[PDB]
Amino acid sequence: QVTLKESGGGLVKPGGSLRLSCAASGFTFSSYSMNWVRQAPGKGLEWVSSISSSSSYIYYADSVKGRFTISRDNAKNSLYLQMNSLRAEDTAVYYCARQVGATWAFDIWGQGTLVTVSQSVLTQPPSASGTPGQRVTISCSGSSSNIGSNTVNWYQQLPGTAPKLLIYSNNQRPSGVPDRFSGSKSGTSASLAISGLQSEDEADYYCAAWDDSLNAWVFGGGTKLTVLGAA
Amino acid sequence: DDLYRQSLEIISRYLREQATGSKDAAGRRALETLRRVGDGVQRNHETAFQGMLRKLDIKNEDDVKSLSRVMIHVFSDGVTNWGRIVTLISFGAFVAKHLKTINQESCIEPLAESITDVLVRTKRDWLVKQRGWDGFVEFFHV
Ligand SMILES: Cc1nn(C)c(C)c1-c1cccc2c(CCCO[C@@H]3CCCc4ccccc43)c(C(=O)O)[nH]c12
Repeated sequence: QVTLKESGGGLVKPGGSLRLSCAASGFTFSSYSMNWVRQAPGKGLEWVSSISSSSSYIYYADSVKGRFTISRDNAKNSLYLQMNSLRAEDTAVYYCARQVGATWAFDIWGQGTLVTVSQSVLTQPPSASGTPGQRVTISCSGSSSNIGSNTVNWYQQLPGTAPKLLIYSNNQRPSGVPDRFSGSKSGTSASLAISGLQSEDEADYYCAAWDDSLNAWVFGGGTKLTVLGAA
Repeated sequence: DDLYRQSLEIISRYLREQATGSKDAAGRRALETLRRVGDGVQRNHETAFQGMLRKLDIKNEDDVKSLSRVMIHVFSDGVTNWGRIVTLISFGAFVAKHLKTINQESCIEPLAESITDVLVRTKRDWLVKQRGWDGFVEFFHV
């Protein structure tokens, strides 16, 4: 039972302060990089921050620099997000996610916690559709410093669920992912293939890669995939 | 220069205990991984290691100072990765063991300095992008 569980979310006034916690169970926490990822209501995934195992390497997205502070206590298996000078734009569900040392894929995700305060670098088509049995393709476009220098990861998000690792290292499937799913990378672009649609494939799909110029994780804007004419 | 000092401390400590045979935060975690993977690489590549050792013909201190030439020449040849970096430090330990048998133990500390120098000078940017020694630990985690 390898799990991650977020705490701390709630209603806060603009300019307020709020502290988030993430409890890790079932693994050697001191040997993994940890990340925060947020999702505004009805919107796409947005990387927030990351911390290495010994706290030596820390990174933040441009939209939180100076107001948000990431920290970790390996003796309590806990990851924290200290949020000062909170803005209306910070309203989102915040996810805790584990990163694999050999691949940089986010293999374990928590259930999320709602923080209520009261343009992405990788482009994807906003929609895709098909019929059962059909082969459908979803594209992901980046540039020299991200996809052109690093591997691509794909994430599936079923309605009303947290994201899950679908593809890692361009075309590698983790245990539990059907072989209907495959990936490819060419230059500064990448693609996700579903060879033979099934009704449980109706979901949202996001790509992601590390950016060497921004020193940040860049996610795609997402693709809503609809399964038409079944019974 | 924290990165040069940190790398030297890890490489020197491991080379010392590989020759003596007696063990002694982020550095603590890196040595544990290095012992596990390093001693693994040494066994899997003994045929290649002994062949390189006999080709080098290290008998004194002068030979140890000339090793920096071959080091830069073969380490810089292709594309780097964590595995090649581990082979550099594992063969460095395999030479330090030979230096103990031929009564040249005084040449273990300068060899460790030469290894650290090549690593940091040629690959500093690669090491920084890969999260240095935190990254090294996370990569080999089992
Ligand atoms: C040949 C060869 N064929 N195969 C299949 C393998 C595994 C080897 C091999 C043998 C020995 C070393 C290496 C390395 C490391 C490169 C640096 O080594 C130098 C050269 C000598 C002086 C010296 C003294 C102390 C420490 C390092 C060194 C590599 C690699 O970069 O992948 N490969 C090596």
